Amino acid sequence: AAKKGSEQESVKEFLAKAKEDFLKKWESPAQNTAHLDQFERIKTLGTGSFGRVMLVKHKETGNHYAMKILDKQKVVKLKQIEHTLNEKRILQAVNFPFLVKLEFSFKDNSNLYMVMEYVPGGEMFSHLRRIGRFSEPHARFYAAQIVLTFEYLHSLDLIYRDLKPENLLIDQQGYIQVTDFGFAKRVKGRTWTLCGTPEYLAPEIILSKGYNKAVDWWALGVLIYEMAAGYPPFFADQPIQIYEKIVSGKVRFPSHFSSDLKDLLRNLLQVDLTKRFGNLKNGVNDIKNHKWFATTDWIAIYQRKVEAPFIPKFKGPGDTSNFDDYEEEEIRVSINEKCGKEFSEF
Amino acid sequence: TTYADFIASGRTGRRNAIHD
Ligand SMILES: O=c1[nH]nc(Cl)c2ccccc12
Repeated sequence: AAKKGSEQESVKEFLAKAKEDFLKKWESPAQNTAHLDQFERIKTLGTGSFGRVMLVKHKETGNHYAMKILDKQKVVKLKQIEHTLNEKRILQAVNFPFLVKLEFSFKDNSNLYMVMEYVPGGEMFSHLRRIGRFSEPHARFYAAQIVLTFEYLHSLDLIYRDLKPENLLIDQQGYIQVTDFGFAKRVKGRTWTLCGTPEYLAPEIILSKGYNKAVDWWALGVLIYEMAAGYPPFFADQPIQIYEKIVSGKVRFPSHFSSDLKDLLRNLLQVDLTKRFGNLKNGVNDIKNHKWFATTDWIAIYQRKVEAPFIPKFKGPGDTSNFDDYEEEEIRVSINEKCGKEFSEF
Repeated sequence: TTYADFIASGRTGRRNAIHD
């Protein structure tokens, strides 16, 4: 994990080129690259606090996309203006196999719109709950992709802050694509916002301590645990009870967990920041070189050359069988511009 | 079992983000 040879220099090279590309787009964001009327709206794929994600068809090309719709007035009420500007500014600038791609963004009088690649395989969440739990080899396959994605994001000074099965879509190759950057932030040093999902919050977030990218690595610990066990390491009926468990410093593992998996998780679910994997001198390499990942070929994973655990069912284009059904609601566009100043850079 | 306790809990559905 401490070794610095040829392999680590190839990674550096890749990340250096990646940052060059990202910074150009970060400093000069794309804006207003489509219009609502260019899309045929088909069906709701999911919902959040500010609006919904809908399956759409682009009229001029016939391509399907997933269009995230945010109501500007609701974003303001929830005090998510800056977070929403973060989300779009970051998404239009990044480029990685395991991140859902932003194809277009635009806004009208009422709403903000981010048109993303449609990932037809559904949420990992759906598959995980249905099958109960993943085998360790299957969990490892998914986990490896998140490790590389965080290595990428963190190198760009980005923190992701909402890792969970709900935000991981399975594509037609059986690989993961991360969605929802609503809490992603570019920060060098410390930040303090209380955000995320209760089950996945690191101790330092709960205790209002000021934190950094180490919270993403704690969250990876929670994700791997939930994938392999079928339930989270800290769960209860109410968030407050979940937080008490998270800060207690105690964690129990299923008896079927291998000793290697348990060791990795004890190092990720580490309340002590000076001891948490991903946050030490060796950085992500403590994770990449852990025995649990000994069979993982990181390059082959990135190149999508490794055989996936499963390929989602596919009944032609536009099929949404892998997604739950949601109550449909008509998109209304006011005749007056709302919150123009607040979202001017969007 | 821990699994049974989870399945009987109120948080087996999609979990919302929090914000303060
Ligand atoms: O297929 C999708 N692509 N992109 C996103 Cl953000 C998304 C979000 C929720 C549900 C589906 C999708």
